[PDB]
Amino acid sequence: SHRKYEAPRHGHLGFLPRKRAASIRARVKAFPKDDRSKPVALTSFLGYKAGMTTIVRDLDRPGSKFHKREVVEAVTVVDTPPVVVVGVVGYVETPRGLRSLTTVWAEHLSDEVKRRFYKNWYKSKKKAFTKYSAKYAQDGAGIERELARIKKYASVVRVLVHTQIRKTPLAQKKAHLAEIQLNGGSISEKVDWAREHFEKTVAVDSVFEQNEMIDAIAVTKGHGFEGVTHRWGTKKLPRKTHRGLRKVACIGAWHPAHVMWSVARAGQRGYHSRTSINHKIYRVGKGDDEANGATSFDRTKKTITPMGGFVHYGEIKNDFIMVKGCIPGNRKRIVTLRKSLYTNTSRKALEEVSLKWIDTASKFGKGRFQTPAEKHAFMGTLKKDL
Amino acid sequence: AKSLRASSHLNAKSVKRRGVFQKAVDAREQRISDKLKEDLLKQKLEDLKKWRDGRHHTYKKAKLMKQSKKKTSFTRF
Amino acid sequence: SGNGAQGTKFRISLGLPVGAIMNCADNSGARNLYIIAVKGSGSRLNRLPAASLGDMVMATVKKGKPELRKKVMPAIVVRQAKSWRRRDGVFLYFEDNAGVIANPKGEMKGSAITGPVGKECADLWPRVASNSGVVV
Amino acid sequence: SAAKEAIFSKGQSKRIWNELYKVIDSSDVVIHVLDARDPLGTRCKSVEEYMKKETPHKHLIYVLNKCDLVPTWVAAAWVKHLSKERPTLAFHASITNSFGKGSLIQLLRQFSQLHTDRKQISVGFIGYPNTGKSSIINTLRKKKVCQVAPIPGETKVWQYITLMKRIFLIDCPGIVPPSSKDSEEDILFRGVVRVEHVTHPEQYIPGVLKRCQVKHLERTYEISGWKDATEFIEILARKQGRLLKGGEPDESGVSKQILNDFNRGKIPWFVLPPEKE
RNA sequence: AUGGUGAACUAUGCCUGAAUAGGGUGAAGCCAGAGGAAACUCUGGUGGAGGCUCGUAGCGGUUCUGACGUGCAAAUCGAUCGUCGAAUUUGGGUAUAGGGGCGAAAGACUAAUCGAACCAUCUAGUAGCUGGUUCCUGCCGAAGUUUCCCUCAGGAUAGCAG
RNA sequence: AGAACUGGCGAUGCGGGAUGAACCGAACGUAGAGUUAAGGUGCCGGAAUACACGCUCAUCAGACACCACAAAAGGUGUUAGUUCAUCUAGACAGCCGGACGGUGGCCAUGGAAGUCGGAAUCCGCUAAGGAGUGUGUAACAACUCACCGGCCGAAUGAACUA
RNA sequence: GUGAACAGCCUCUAGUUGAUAGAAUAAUGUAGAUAAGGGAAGUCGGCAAAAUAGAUCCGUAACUUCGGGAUAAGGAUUGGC
RNA sequence: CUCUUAAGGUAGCCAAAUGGAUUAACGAGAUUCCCACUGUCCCUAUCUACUAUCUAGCGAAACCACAGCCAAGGGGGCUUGGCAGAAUCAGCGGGGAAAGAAGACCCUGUUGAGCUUGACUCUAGU
RNA sequence: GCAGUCAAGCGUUCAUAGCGACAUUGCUUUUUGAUUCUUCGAUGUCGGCUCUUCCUAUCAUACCGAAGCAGAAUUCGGUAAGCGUUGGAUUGUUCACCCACUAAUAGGGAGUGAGCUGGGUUUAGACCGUCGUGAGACAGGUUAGUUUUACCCUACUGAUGAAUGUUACCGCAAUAGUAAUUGAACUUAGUACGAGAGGAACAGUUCAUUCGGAUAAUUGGUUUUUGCGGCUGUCUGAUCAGGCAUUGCCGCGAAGCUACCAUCCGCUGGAUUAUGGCUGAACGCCUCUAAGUCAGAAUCCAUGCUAGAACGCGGUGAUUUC
RNA sequence: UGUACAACGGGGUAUUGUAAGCAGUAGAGUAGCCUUGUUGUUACGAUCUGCUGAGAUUAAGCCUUUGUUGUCUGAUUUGU
Ligand SMILES: Nc1nc2c(ncn2[C@@H]2O[C@H](COP(=O)(O)OP(=O)(O)O)[C@@H](O)[C@H]2O)c(=O)[nH]1
Ligand SMILES: [Mg+2]
Repeated sequence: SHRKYEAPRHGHLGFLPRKRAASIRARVKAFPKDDRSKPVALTSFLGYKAGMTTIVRDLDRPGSKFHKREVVEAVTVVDTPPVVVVGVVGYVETPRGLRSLTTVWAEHLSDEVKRRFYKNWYKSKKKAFTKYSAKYAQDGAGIERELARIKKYASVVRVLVHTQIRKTPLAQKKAHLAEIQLNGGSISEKVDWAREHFEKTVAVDSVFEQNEMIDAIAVTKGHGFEGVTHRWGTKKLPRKTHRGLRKVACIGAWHPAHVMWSVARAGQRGYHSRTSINHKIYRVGKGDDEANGATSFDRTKKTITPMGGFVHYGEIKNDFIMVKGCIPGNRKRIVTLRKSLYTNTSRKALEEVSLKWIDTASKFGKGRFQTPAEKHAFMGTLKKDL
Repeated sequence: AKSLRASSHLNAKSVKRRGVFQKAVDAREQRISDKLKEDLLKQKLEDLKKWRDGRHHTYKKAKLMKQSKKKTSFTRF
Repeated sequence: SGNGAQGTKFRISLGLPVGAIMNCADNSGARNLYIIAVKGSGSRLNRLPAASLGDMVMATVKKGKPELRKKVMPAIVVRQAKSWRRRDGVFLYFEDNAGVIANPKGEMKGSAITGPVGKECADLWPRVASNSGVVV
Repeated sequence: SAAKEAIFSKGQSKRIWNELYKVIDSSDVVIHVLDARDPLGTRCKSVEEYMKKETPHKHLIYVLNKCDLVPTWVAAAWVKHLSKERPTLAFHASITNSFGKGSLIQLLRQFSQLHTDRKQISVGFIGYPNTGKSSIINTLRKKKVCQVAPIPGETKVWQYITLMKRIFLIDCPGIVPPSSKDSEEDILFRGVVRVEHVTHPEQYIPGVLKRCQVKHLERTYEISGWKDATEFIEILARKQGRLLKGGEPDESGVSKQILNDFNRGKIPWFVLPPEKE
């Protein structure tokens, strides 16, 4: 007997298995196609999702119905202090895939990275790179040998960066280390650039800039063991159905005498690695610049930090990336921002973004004021004041 | 109607790529490259305000002898 | 969108499922309309076709002038009690959900509309904007 | 205009017509029950012509049931005019206070006398759903033998009733013929339609005011001086307290009640028989 | 079948005891007032009837995609429901005992037993039938068919092995 | 489907048919050696990727039973045949040329000349040329084939069978 | 005490604090609630829930065995001082 | 042998007020409809207690040929393949000689016993 | 279907002894779209709720071919299963049919017989009808009526995990999964095309439907934050401050969770199908095909996305002092 | 053995809605009192006003911290 009423599948079979991601920092499984004619650039970056806020945007979208009209948008603020290069990895192209050929590290590595190499940093002697710094002492003969080897053999060069996590409000002191592929320039140019950078930082505006579409790659928010009714959106069974109503009713036919992989079953929801693409950058802020959250239509001279800070995340004292819309992963979470893998041909990817206003009201309630000064001037003097 | 994998719409996209879109991509990239050069210059400017080895040789020789001695070699017997 | 609709219509929260009585805003003599269908609705399995502001429905005149009842004429929703979003961010709602009798090409059977008319519906239907004394 | 309601198609169902054709195929004498209030409306001519063609040897008889709801002269005029075509018989069906019971018994007994060679004679009853075929069977058999209900469509199958050792009565589900000459307004005023499912029963009330007389309608309900049916309902509803929550009259429900009173013989009405000849 | 034992459960009769908030309605009788000649009719009270009603205790057991389903329970729990002054509910005493009793009749109940209680014996009751039927090796080794009991069944003969 | 007979199975292993009630093989004590049956010999798998003559290419070949079904046919796939026909009086294929005269035959009608149609369908001149095979025109024109002829030079065509 | 009340709820006299415990707070359950806009479109079936609910006052239809129906229906109110 | 059933124009004739059963009231009876109302649904979400979960203590039962991954064949074990890595935890209800009825609707014996009747043989009573 | 007919062929010996493809003719309700608006024993209980997959015999969407195809629309056909294929009304149910919406509302398989449920197999109650002398059984009809895993194995969904010197970090990618979908709006336009009525499309743009994956700025929902406030009843002598009312009730309520009830995001390269061709034999013409070859579908395979072989691999860091 | 961590505290940031206490004539009126008068007056009196956006709560999965007080410690195992 055929299915009486045709209905589409609940859920996606290409996002399986819906298991917990193997790491909190989601991997980048593809980097933009290397074009050696362009100069050397980093193809991704690392920041922390701070939270969300509201933007009024003066929309210039010709042919639209909101053309020349202010539109209120939700945006995501990613706290992005500069990441600092600490190493190179050279990849050779083999008949079984890419292969890490060698890895050359900086002479001096901070505590933030060294913490990443221990489970028990406080107990340790902190011996992380003590026999490796000596390779720089002997005029750097080994270091130069492996860099020449990368020059000779590597067809993909990836730099190793890491976040200055102490600059964030996070309580975590163990920095986040990653491989960022270098695009542009020849192999020798890539290696020379990276060698020149082995302790210098890279600001976020040296990778991304405003009005650019970027990809957000992060492990989503975790929800634990969650049932079919909301892990897959299966309809609830009728009221007080025996054995329960929040579950899928029939599982199989007389054949294949098994439960198929396609049948929706309960299990872990969330904490999955996801790659969400084409997030328009609405603002690349600067840490030293006060009036981050001010625009040319709003002269209040305020930073993007809401009153009371973000919720479950402190202030934004650093450079930040504000992207249109929501991002995989919750607040406090390491996210990897990637350059777009293709030259997007939508007219959205071309638009210049013209903010009118950033909502810096409090996210810890029904916040009605943008600054403590404004709150004070609206309240008046209190009894704490005479 | 026309799918994502549609040859017609993909070809219109490909004609459009080489025009204003790749121009804007390459110009954006040039600007970001200049910002990176500014950043490195500033950092060096504040800077002025102040086999492979025997380890790898023994490592590889031992690994290959263990694989030849346990008969677990992909490449040799 | 529909016949006689001016340009595209963006998403607004659906307020009026099938089987919903809505007031007759115009002066065609109907006192309320009963949504039996909704134009443009997709075919999701158990989903009732729902209508919102600016959407054209098919409605029967349930109470009112006997020259109009027992007949199924198109209607265009002009008010809504379900709070929807305006892009210059504000969620707003009216106190009642109401509509006007229209021929399928958009023209108003009535000669006027009483009470406010949402701008998302006045903008989309020129004959509604041209018959509405109060907009927004 | 709105859809045709499924309730005005009831009786045209194929199972009902199959049941009728069994009843005809199994009967030697076929009684066609007529409502004395409006006999020509409740006359199923298509079945008559089918029997005249296909089964000339089966005997159609008219029985003018509900004959107590018209004046005596109207019943007499209708038997005079229908006897010119088919031998008819005035009849008021009531297990206690019938009329025409003896005449029908004599007629069926003669019909058995004619078929002495055929030692069982089956008499089938035919008509609209609410004419009273079950009530005539219960009258002749002199107890509640067949199921009787004013709401039409009660009996769904035929049932054999053994009147005598030689005579069998067969009740039948009532039919309605699908000829478009009859309005769908008219299929309601003949008792065929369960008025509960009529979607806008406020519109058929001017029909009732057409059929009924104001002199009688002012008396069945103690109300007076309505200028129109649409306000006849509202004055009646205010009289009876059939006001919904909020002061408005339960206009549809009162219309349903008025239609039920009309079809079930609580309001005096009939269509006058044809002119003198 | 013979001979016994049960009315502590339950069915019914009887004897002697016991139990049943607060409300709604407002019957006869009676009182006063007005009509009418009178029978009497209307108004206002009083009164407090009912196998009356809402609803406790009580008695019952309706409904629920109820809880439970090796349960707390071989019939419970929860809510919801029928009735609640009587043809009511109920203790004890007492009577009816099995081809019987008792039954507002459902084969209902008669000690978790009822389309004929329970206990013992005759009794190892009766089989067309099902299941089972206990060590080894050697040698020989079938029939699955004819013929009659009208036929099915049940059987008697020939045929093959000795 | 009925009759009559004979074999197989029942009670029966073993070799083979990948597998197995109905097929092929096969005289069942325990072994050894040799040889075989039926079936096989690329590898799984003991045994010739043996020799030899052909055929077949399948955009889901076949390895398979066959007076078995779908099964009678369809195909500008390939191969071998049979019969008949044409051919240095020049074959098949090509270009090139002629393709005429009565005559625009009769009837029809707005027109109809071989070619919208209905009936005739003959004669002459011929190497051959239809009272016309098709494209065409409003009718004609023109082109075309069928039919001859020039050039070329040797085999070809048709129907059938496997 | 509230209240019409031997209802529900709180308390005095008297009695008990017995029922394996600890830590977490996933899905699914059992029991109980809330839900924007629509209001039966769900379902075999308005099942289940919701809504109603005490008291005072106004008012109350068909039908009827004249007794009823009837708390018909439909309305207006309610605290404290 | 004969022959039989055609009265008027909106309530009649009437029978010692009615001409009814189209019967009030009642009902955990069966059914339809309407208002009100709502998570019944659109289309789900959230909250609370107890579970589940983890631990200390206590500690069964159903069931059990042996086991326990699939596909094609064979008129789970054999054939041919796909394969296949310890030990496991929560869910789940597709399949399981995996249990839970193999019950219910069927067939047959010469198989009891309840009931009926001008079946047979008897008999209390009369 | 029956009865003819003709005869490609067959038999053959005799083609009339017979068979016999295709083709065709008579029979079926009245030649002027009226009726023929028209019903006639399914001994059948299967069917819906959720949910998955497969088939192609394709309804839609993609690309083609043929039509008096002007345009618009349509019809017929080819490749094609990538992707969708509805809301209700109805009656034993289901289809049908009806109403509408839709791009379309395609047809099926495995289906979901004790995953959950409705009628029926519905057993002892009862009523009516038919039959029977009767007990009773049926041509019927109506009504009420307990059913109970998994705690075993496997499958499936998620979660740990021993050892291959130890330990840590950064990666690779075999394999396996895969995803986007459809509509209409501006412009091209009132242009092509057209007597006229009407009236496209590609290129360039904007939204939306269905799906999916996230997210919680906002809005809405929720509240044991028992956070704040109030209310009833009672109790602590009153005030205060509180208890209890199986979370007492009411109002607001952060945080969290969450909703097309909120918001964001979801691509681009190769190779092909039908088909359209190029060169070119077969075959002195010709020919898209034989050799060779160009383009071309929502197809396929990759890119991208998910997992990461726990017995696949690489790079790198530190490797115990008394 | 420190820009360390913790428990408190301070500051923001959010929720509610104006705390306890006292005062007032502000107050429906009723009692009593005399200066029997128009804020007559002494007492009661829901409530109203002033102190008072007060008071409470605020991370338990909010932000911040020039303050206070304390802690930094055991157990187990691993070698080519
Ligand atoms: N007044 C009147 N009513 C009648 C008569 N016969 C039947 N009815 C009504 O018809 C109703 C039921 O009709 P029913 O007999 O079931 O119609 P059927 O299906 O044709 O037999 C009953 O309630 C009777 O009251 C009659 O002679 N007079
Ligand atoms: Mg009937």
